[PDB]
Amino acid sequence: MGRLQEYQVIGRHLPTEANPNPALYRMRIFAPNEVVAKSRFWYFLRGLKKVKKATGEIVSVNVISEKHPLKVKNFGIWLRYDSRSGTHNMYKEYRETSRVAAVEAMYADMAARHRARFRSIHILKVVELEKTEDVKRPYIKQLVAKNLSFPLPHRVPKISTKKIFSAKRPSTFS
Amino acid sequence: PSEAGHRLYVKGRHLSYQRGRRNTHPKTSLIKIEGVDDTAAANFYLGKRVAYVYRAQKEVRGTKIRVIWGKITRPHGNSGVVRAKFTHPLPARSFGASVRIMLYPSSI
Amino acid sequence: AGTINKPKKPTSKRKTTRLRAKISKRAAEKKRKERKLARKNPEWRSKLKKDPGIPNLFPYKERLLQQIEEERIRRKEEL
Amino acid sequence: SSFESVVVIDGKGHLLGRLASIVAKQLLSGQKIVVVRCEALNISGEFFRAKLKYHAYLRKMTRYNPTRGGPFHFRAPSRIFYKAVRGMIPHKTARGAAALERLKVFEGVPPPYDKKKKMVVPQALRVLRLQPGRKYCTVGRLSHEVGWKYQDVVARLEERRKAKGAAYYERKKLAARQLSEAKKAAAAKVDPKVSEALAAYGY
Amino acid sequence: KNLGMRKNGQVWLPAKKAFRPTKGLTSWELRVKKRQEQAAMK
Amino acid sequence: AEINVEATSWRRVEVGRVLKLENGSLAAIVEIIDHKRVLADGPSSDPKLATPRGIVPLSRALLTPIVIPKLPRGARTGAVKKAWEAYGVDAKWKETNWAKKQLQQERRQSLTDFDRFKVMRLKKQRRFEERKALAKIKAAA
Amino acid sequence: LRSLTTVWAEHLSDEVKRRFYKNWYKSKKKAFTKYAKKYAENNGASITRELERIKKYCTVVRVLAHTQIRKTPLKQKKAHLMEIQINGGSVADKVEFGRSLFEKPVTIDTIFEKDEMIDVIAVTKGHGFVGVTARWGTKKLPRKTHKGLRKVACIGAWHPSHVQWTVARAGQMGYHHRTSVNHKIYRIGKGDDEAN
Amino acid sequence: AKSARASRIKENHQRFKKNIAGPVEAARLERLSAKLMAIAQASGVKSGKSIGRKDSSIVFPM
Amino acid sequence: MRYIHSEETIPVPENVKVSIKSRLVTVEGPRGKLQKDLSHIAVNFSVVKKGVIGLEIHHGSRKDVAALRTVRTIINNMIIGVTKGFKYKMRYVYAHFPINVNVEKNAETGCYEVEIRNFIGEKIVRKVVMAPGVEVEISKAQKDELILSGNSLEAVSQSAADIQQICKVRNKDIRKFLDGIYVSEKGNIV
RNA sequence: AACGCGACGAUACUACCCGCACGUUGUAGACGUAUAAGAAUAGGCUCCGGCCUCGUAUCCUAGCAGGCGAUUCCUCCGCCGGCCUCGAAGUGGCCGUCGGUAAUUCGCGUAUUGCAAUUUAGACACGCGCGGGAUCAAAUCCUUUGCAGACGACUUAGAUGUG
RNA sequence: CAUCGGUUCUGGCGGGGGGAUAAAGGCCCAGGGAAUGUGGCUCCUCCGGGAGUGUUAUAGCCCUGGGUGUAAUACCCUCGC
Repeated sequence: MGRLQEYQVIGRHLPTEANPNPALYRMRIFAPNEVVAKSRFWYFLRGLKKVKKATGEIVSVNVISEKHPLKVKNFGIWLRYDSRSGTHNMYKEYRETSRVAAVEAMYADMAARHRARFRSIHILKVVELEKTEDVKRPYIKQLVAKNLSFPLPHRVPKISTKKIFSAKRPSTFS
Repeated sequence: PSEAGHRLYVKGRHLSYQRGRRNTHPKTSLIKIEGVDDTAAANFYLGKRVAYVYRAQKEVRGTKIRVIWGKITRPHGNSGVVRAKFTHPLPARSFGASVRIMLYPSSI
Repeated sequence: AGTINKPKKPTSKRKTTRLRAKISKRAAEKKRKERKLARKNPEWRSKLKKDPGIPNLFPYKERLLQQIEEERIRRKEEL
Repeated sequence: SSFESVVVIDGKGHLLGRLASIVAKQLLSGQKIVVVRCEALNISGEFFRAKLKYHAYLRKMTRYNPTRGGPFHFRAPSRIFYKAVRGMIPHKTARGAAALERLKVFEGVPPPYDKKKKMVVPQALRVLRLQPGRKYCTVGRLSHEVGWKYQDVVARLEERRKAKGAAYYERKKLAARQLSEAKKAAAAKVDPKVSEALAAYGY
Repeated sequence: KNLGMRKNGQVWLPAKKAFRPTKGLTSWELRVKKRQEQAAMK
Repeated sequence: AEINVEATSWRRVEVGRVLKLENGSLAAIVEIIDHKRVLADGPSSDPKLATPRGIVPLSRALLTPIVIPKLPRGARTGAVKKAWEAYGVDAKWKETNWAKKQLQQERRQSLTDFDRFKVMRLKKQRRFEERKALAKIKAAA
Repeated sequence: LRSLTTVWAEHLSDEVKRRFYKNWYKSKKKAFTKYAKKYAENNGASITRELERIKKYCTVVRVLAHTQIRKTPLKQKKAHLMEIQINGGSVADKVEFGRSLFEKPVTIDTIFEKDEMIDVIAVTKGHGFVGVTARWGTKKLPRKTHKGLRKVACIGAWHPSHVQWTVARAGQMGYHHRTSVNHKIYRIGKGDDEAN
Repeated sequence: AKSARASRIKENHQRFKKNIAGPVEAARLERLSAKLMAIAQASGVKSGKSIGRKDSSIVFPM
Repeated sequence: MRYIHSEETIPVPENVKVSIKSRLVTVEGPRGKLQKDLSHIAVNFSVVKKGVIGLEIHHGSRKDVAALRTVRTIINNMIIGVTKGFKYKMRYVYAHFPINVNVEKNAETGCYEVEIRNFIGEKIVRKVVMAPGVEVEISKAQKDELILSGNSLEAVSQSAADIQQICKVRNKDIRKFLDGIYVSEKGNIV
């Protein structure tokens, strides 16, 4: 949902006399910016560890860039999403060049196929599939096939929308 | 003899006044310049004078032909339509009539 | 049926203001009534909801189970 | 974008509503439009959906007097396209009536439009717009089923016009052949300095 | 020639194959190894 | 058994196929992402034809007749450059009709007013020669 | 259908020339006088050209024929003229047939036959302005009904707030165009037969 | 009762038209056409054999 | 899901000539020539091997992949029709009124015609005009049997269906009244 | 369809047609207001060699708003006439005469509209003029009829006759 | 029309800073590894190509660490013309 970045967000409870060195909690958050990333961090921490924003503090926010954005990768995403029935598990696969791009493709996919909005989706795991045999979905298995090559039938040519009238009937063969 | 034309202007069409859904504002007109289809192309014609040339009934000072002058002020939308301000607002009956966009004041 | 050759009177999708206002009022009243019924609901509810778990088609589920086992072993050793 | 004296549009293979939208915008901008072969216009979706829509149209009639005021149901394909165009023009104003006066619609290609250049609109072309596998119908077929009387007459006249066009195209091929031979023969007789000057300029 | 009877009587119909559009994506041996791994995980 | 099939022969997106982008630059398909996107690299030394390695959507590209033979899938820029220079992609692209059309378009858009006047006059002289040739041909038959 | 051209005969009688006039007695009777000169000019080249145009372009051919009203006891002298379609054959056959039939009399027994069933087209007997009882056959209201009894009691009891086109109203009765079919011919009697 | 527009009634009428009334009307037509035929028989530009031209609009005025 | 490539194959016998142009299929064999327009179905035809026709669909849905099976069966049925032909044997049975079947060939149209008389004593004469290319004969090996033969399986079977449907008992108990003409055998001529 | 259309007959005048002579005459709007294959789009085009994203094309386009005279050229344009041809609401082709015509080169002229001010310039229609050619018509009231009719309207007759 | 002032829209250009002192990437260095296995080898063919073996060979790829390097570029912020 948006031009997303992945952030390492590290936060903690504020130190007290009883706990002078509180534990540090780290999360990987997909968010459009740092404000949204910190808000999502405190939302998840309130849901999990009962640490509130008023009693806590942000120690670090860093951008986690993709190591090889020019390498084609297969990604598995384990997510849970909320519908009127309740919370449902889902494992899906995406063929992308980065974890962030896979997550955006996942958000668009969930919105298109199940009407799941951003606030009803919990991303639990994003993994890069190390081997071709780790690919489970047929729509990625057909793409990782050996000697893959296809034509593009019925290509509508790009004609300028400001050129209303054409003197020749266009072709759909290139 | 010469078989060429004598046109030194660009053709345009008067489309509409500046308007919303209902309220129209005759003090600004919308002009479609021929062959201009984006804001980058429309930026060339900013400040150019534009004449609406029409015909009256009586001959006044040697002519039956009257002119309303104006200038192109800013682009409009994304499709190369421009906004124009004339000395008097253009007649409402001239929606779809032709106007002449001169090449002066030239910055080339 | 003979719908194509002899269609019947059309069903209008043009809403009336009276029906729109009535439906909005009824939806709001139903929301308030459902909130009151949820407040007075005597049906049993669990303190902790049932978890779906890890999907079987996730290819590293066994490694995740291994990581959970080592984490709980380390927690039991520390505690 | 270009201004013409009159744009002749070939209606064959065009989607009705999209062509009508584009034509109505051109008419209100002040461009004269002549649409020919309105019987070869296309409507997306199945033929029975278009037939059902026209019969639902045929239902409507002024109850107390059918000779006045009522929806008068025109069955010719050019008049179906004209109804589509008129719905997108403020036709009860003087400006809208003046914009409607700049439009002509015909079945077939009546003369002298058979010897004029006919344009197409890519934004309304069925082969460029519709997904492969979707159903579509023909306005001429719909017209014939709802009572247009001149499907066969237009077909015979179109056959005659296409035969005459075939003879014209044979003459055009001969002329193109002769022009190519003329350019090849004259390429030796032009000054070479003229030839590289034109080649470097791009001609 | 054909030795068996077709139930609907259209004896000219060819011996059809199963409709498996996803055929050929995964080999048999890889699926066997995945079967063993899935059983161990379960 | 004689079978005569007259159908289409499309060009195929494949590893080694050279694409022409909208700005005129060239690239070679290194890996297929899906049916709408590829990964492509243009290692050409000509700056007008060069393309950085990256994702190319197929709706913004055109399939050229050039295919680099035996280009490995996933090959990095050095190997792609070596195969590109060994095959001579630039010379074959220059020989294609698409590049001649682009060169003609560039030459026509570069013309000044004096250039347009000279084009008019030289075209009239050449056209006089072709008119004489056409009259001679039409008189013969 | 579109009439492309028509060709007239060289000589037209005065009874059919009266059809083109309202005041024939005051007229100079000049109708078709310049048309008759086309048969003498250039050996009828314009007549031949129009006949060839009909032959090569037209799909329907009709003759123009008029009654000889002077042989009837009617006081009317202006004759009735109409188009009669030639059916059968090719278009050239139709043109040659009609041109051969120019200026000739055609009797009824060369068109119709005894025992043939035909259609009769005419305008009905006029009745003038007639109320609903005789114009539409509605039921009379009871005796001494207020505001009249040869009427429809309720011309509208229901929506729309209008009179509908299907309600019986007083107006013109008769003098209508009617096409009646399936009329058997019992005899075609000849005028010169003293025992017809 | 079967309507006048019934398909079976139309087919029966078509068979009657083809097999019974048709020959009778054809013979009557032959006789009448013979009688009326008996009554009936009883440069290209300069001659009219070439069909030259005779001695609101579909286009915009231009 | 969209499938990148799907393919079917049709073997062609050595005495069969197949010509495909713009999805119009012409099949020629010893028994004649058949034609079929398949332009309503998106398919790429090719020659993958000698005597083998390849059919493929690119980037199609499951329905588009499945339609190639129907195309394959249609072309195979045309090949079988031009090699061996198709034959439907029909039997007409009755209780009391013998059904009279007369078969003629119309010289003006080239089509066969079947006339059925005395169907349960009815005075009407039933007439079925056969599809072109369908030959009808009265059998001599068996009793009360018609034989329909041709190259087009659709034409032969539709002609047999028309014969079966024209002899329909109405307003009677069909447990009791068993008269009719029924398709009794389907097969190849050769 | 009384604001849809066609064919035909006769058309007196200030009516009609032709030539030019122009409009304080008009028109939802000239300014190169240039350009005919058909058909398919999971296929087409071809000169048969090949070619197809693409009209970002082709044609045309120089001279006092375009002069005068050469040099030079046989190319392009136009009006008439002849023969054909074109009916979906009818117009093109060939040939011939005549007139114009930078494909090349040159001389004489342009000023002064004063530093821009529509470049008054096209087409159709209408009107007033001459100078010619062509043509001598109808309708209505009125009287009458009853196939008609509230009144209008309608069917008829009224010029020498079968009145 | 030129030169200005006020407000505003819009186009281009030269610098600076930050982050993993961007992440990549090219070219070198040193290790490790695999397949949608390159060459080679073996076996089948419709002679078109398949199947197997095995780690760079007559293609290449992936992972880690180092050098060029304070590399470039993207993004964000910013000083001006």
